[PDB]
Amino acid sequence: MEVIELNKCTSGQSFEVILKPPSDPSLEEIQKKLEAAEERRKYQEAELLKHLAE
Amino acid sequence: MRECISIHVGQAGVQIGNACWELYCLEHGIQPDGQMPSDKTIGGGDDSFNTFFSETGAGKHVPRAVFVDLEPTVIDEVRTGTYRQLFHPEQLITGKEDAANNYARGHYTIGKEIIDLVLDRIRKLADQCTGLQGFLVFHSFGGGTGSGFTSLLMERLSVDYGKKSKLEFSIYPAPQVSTAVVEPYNSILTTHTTLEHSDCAFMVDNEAIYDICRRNLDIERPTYTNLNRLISQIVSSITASLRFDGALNVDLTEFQTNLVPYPRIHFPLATYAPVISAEKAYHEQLSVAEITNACFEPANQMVKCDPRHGKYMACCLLYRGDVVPKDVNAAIATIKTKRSIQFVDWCPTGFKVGINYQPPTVVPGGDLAKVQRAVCMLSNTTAIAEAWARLDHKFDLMYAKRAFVHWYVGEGMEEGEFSEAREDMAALEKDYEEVGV
Amino acid sequence: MYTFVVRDENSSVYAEVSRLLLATGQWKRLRKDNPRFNLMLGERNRLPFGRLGHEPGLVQLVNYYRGADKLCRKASLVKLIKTSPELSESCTWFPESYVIYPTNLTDEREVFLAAYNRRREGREGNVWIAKSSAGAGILISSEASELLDFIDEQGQVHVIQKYLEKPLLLEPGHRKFDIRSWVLVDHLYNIYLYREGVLRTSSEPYNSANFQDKTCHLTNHCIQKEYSKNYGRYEEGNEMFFEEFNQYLMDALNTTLENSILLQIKHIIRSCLMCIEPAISTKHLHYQSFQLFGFDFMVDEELKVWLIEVNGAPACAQKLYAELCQGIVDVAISSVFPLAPTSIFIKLHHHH
Amino acid sequence: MREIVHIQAGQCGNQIGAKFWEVISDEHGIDPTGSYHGDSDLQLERINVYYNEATGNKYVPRAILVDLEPGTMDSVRSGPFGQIFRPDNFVFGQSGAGNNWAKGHYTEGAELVDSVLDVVRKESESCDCLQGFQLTHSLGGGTGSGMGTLLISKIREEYPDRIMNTFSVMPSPKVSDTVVEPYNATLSVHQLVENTDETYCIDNEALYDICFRTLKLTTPTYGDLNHLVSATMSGVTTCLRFPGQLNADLRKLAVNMVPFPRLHFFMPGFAPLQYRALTVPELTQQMFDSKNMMAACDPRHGRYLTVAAIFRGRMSMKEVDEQMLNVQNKNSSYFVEWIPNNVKTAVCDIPPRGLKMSATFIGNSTAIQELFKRISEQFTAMFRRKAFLHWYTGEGMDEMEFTEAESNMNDLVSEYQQYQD
Ligand SMILES: Nc1nc2c(ncn2[C@@H]2O[C@H](COP(=O)(O)OP(=O)(O)OP(=O)(O)O)[C@@H](O)[C@H]2O)c(=O)[nH]1
Ligand SMILES: Nc1ncnc2c1ncn2[C@@H]1O[C@H](COP(=O)(O)OP(=O)(O)CP(=O)(O)O)[C@@H](O)[C@H]1O
Ligand SMILES: Nc1nc2c(ncn2[C@@H]2O[C@H](COP(=O)(O)OP(=O)(O)O)[C@@H](O)[C@H]2O)c(=O)[nH]1
Ligand SMILES: [Ca+2]
Ligand SMILES: [Ca+2]
Ligand SMILES: [Ca+2]
Ligand SMILES: [Mg+2]
Ligand SMILES: [Mg+2]
Ligand SMILES: [Mg+2]
Repeated sequence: MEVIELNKCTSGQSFEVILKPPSDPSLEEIQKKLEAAEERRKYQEAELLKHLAE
Repeated sequence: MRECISIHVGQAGVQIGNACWELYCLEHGIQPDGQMPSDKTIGGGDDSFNTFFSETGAGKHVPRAVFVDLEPTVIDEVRTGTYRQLFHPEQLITGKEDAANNYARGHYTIGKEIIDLVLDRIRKLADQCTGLQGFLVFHSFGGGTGSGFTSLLMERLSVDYGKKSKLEFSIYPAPQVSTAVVEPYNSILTTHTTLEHSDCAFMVDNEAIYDICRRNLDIERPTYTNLNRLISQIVSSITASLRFDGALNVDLTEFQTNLVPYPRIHFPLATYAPVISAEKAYHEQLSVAEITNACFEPANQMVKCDPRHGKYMACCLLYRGDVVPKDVNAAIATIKTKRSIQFVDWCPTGFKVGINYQPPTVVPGGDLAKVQRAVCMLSNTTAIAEAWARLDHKFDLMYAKRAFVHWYVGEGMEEGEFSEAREDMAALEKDYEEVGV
Repeated sequence: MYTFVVRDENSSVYAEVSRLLLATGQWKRLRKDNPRFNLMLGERNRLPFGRLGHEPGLVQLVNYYRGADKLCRKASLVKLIKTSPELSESCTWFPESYVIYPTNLTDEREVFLAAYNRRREGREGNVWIAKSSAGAGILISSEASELLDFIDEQGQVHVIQKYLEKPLLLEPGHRKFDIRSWVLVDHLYNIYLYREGVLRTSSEPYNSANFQDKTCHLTNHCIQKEYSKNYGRYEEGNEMFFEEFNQYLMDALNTTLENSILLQIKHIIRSCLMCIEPAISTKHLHYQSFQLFGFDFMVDEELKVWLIEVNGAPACAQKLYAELCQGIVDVAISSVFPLAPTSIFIKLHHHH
Repeated sequence: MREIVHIQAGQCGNQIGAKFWEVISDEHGIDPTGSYHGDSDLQLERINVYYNEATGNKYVPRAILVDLEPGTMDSVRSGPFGQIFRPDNFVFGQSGAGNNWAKGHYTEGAELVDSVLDVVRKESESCDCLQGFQLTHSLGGGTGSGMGTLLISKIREEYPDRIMNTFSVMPSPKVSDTVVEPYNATLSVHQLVENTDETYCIDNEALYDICFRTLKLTTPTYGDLNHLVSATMSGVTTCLRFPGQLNADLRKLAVNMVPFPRLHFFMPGFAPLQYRALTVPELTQQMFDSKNMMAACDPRHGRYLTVAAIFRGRMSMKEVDEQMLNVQNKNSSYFVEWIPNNVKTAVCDIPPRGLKMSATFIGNSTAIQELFKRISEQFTAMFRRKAFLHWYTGEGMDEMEFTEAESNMNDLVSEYQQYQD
């Protein structure tokens, strides 16, 4: 049961009690993901329009 | 002094953010018009409260906050609410139609068209900072915006601010206040893509906040206002160290240093006490021992789970009010002799304690009673993995039949992203089991 | 109309509880994967406690205490007894035991040999028994070399504990036995001891000069009915019930079952369960638990009672399934889910 | 500002559509002249969803009336709230459709559809952010069925990413005008399977039985049936017309109710169906009772994929959650277990006119296959003998198109059957 690193100021204090010792995607890659999904959306809508045109 | 920028995404993030800045203003003596009489340095200063508030020449104290929602009805509340004068229009961003509870719609379809706008408004706040620490990101798991747009925003923030910390406050889905069936999908999709981008995330299960409001506040049917005032108290306890003079958790980097020894396991459990009803005739004020002991009662945790059957990696005690270290250590001694507190063998069995003498502030006319002392415990337990298991199981039930998947594929998401996200959660569950069992 | 699910099709006890529940006409059984249940008759292994108590408007109850394996595991029990101040290492009703890991894997090898070398030097009886939870796999020997080598040939944790060389032998027969007690702990953590126990007796005369033939030393109902040639001779199915046993203790030893044995059994049951109560209590939890325990005791020739092990999923004596199973419904299930005596249990009061 | 454009086509679609605007106009405080005279701000909060605002604070329904003969729309213009509709939004021909799907879809309807789309486009161009469309029509006639489904097709082509929603009245031999109704309904259902996101199946047989047995109306009229549709249309749209977050718009509702794109056909229900107070338990028991269902399908013959409930009036929201959770927990054998929490409840404070409180039920039940089975059997009984086909081949149609619609609906039945097991 030890207390260490006691810091006191006008608005409070802090300390540490020890009870026992121990024993990314680049900007380019994000655009590709967003544009790949936008392209799959466009492809799906084109197939829908092609189906409606038939 | 180093500044923190708060980002609020979706309805949950915006309405929670609205409740926090209401509380922040009451705590720092800031009026709805932005004026702070106690601030003797007009139009500037590097005080601790300046980490969250900028200042104009007229003495206005302006939150360092951005609000983003794909539909305008919730942010319109802020524009015409009590604190409409705090923020200028550039800080409030709204689209015309939302993500419809669809992660793919918030992340890809609508996110792609508004991401650059949001980053621009964030850059404006960042240019007012002499030493930006990082970001506090509020959002829900279940909403299409809270889930889908947040993960995209986190990815870009890691690109635009590589050396900046990012903390989350995430609302875990609870059916008692949810009307979207696909929220397990959105929760797991957004955890997968945000995991490597968040340094520390505080999950709040609405199921827990709901029961605390019914049990301790005697609210038969809690509303979002009731839930959000209680959440902003916990948030306030967590961010107080950044807004007031102190020596514990004085910058965002310290949250990871003190609470997250393993990067993927960055979801500390929050426990708060005491929550006393304001309608009570008059409550016997609880002691340091009793509020500390309450930190190990499941009924007061932000996520319902059993820490007795996990292992602790870190534990912080954040006290507010009439508390002296003598009484804190005495209570901790008594709790070790009664409670089941098992730490991992590669981590010391100890507690970091922080004390702020200013007792909790309560919104006038709110639900919470003014108390003389309160504590919020942040502990990294493997037991919080129960919330992952619950969520992953619901995901598996629906995905086995591909239920609702066509809504996501229709927005341009590939089905493989579902299984990629689920496998990443399976790996997350295995990490918790390796550390705690 | 209450709802329950069955997730252990191999449980004779809760198969009868499930049958009783349906008879009441007020309980409905659901598929094992339906989450909208009031009561879960869960599986033995990897029961998903983390998914209980998160269904809005459902009070949910499960027939297992999360963490009770600390008591029902051979190695766990030894560790719990030696490290818990409530039980202490000097606990007088548990045989001297040591946790021994096979060398192909803390471990208490050197601690065991020290106590062993002490007995051998002091002419004292030095007979030990090695066993594990991965058995149907038991070895009784007086030489430490054989005990340790037997465990290395295996690959799971074992426990070596002192063998009671002076057991109480029933007459006629000169035969060993063990006492099984059923104990039900409900959601309020009341400890109920079933008034009916069973003595699982060995139908072979106890022989201290030959531990190679393990039929007269192991009183398991399966061993006596497979390797014993006098099965069912003295009592039906090598099962003597309390009425007969009590009458025997009066004719032979001029004492009662309550005075000489049952007081110690009740004391032992309380000590074990009160010890782990803080760790497994569901008092302030989002779901409730209860569980049926099978305590196994040994009685030596001095009428001192020794705890052998605790079983977390015990079976019952055929003649006592009806009474006990009904008792589980009365105090464990209907106490939380009431339906639209002279209790069969003995409440062991205690401080919570 | 999430605007919905309303379309009503044919005799049935215009008579039910008329009553619908009459009912919700009352609930929003709009009188027959479009002048607001309510007393609650909740009435105007989301008024722009169904109404346009004209000069003089006039509220004009965003509605388009379509027919191939003038008769029915002349009655509406002469009806109670006839003056409230935009005069330019009446689009009608003179030939009629003769209860002939082919005439509404390929011949007579094709001549008129372009002028209808011009008015649709005019209403959309003045929408801040258009949610989508809702169509009221019957499937047993020619105009609403044949031309209505042609409209849906051409609307989806021009607005592919907007939500398409319909209230579709299914024919029944017990309330029949002509024997070709199964032909017209089977042809329409295929269109609906492809081009609508949500379809409320309103069965004229269920409406009849409810009038005869429950309401005790000796000789039910079309007017009596339409009173039940009005009340139902008002209940299911409450979430769109007043504040809330539970299925607050068309796309969010579709996301919560439609797990598979083709299974988007809903069974609606209403409660109550005279001065006595109705408790929350009674509202809940009745709302889930088959006798209160508008599709004439026994829910106990299938399983609910998803359920949306709306409670209107000043009541105990806690007592609502308790009773809703009591119906699920007491009959969980009728809810698929692989969609967690598939029952969602919404509460609105404004009750319908003349009722302290009410409940509206929207179920996506696999039992709806019973409805498509009845139609399929009636279809095949005639088609096997090619009976009455000449009315259709005379309009350019081929027998193959009937064979394909038949197979398409039998596929739809089989799709419901697999998710029921
Ligand atoms: N605690 C709390 N939870 C909220 C609040 N608002 C919404 N939620 C929860 O968030 C989830 C729904 O996500 P939302 O945040 O409303 O959706 P969104 O982020 O606006 O995204 P959209 O789909 O575009 O509307 C549900 O689980 C709600 O219970 C709130 O104000 N407080
Ligand atoms: N220390 C000891 N001294 C004497 N006999 C012992 C003993 N340990 C075990 N036994 C004998 O072993 C038998 C049961 O062994 P144990 O209970 O450890 O294995 P097990 O768990 O597979 C049987 P069960 O679980 O049904 O009680 C008892 O009948 C007892 O007579
Ligand atoms: N519920 C209801 N059904 C109707 C009404 N009018 C016609 N129907 C039904 O609709 C079908 C006839 O279609 P109808 O609308 O008259 O033909 P259309 O004008 O060419 O679209 C038959 O099944 C009728 O039973 C009505 O006012 N109410
Ligand atoms: Ca200043
Ligand atoms: Ca980073
Ligand atoms: Ca012509
Ligand atoms: Mg939203
Ligand atoms: Mg055993
Ligand atoms: Mg007609």
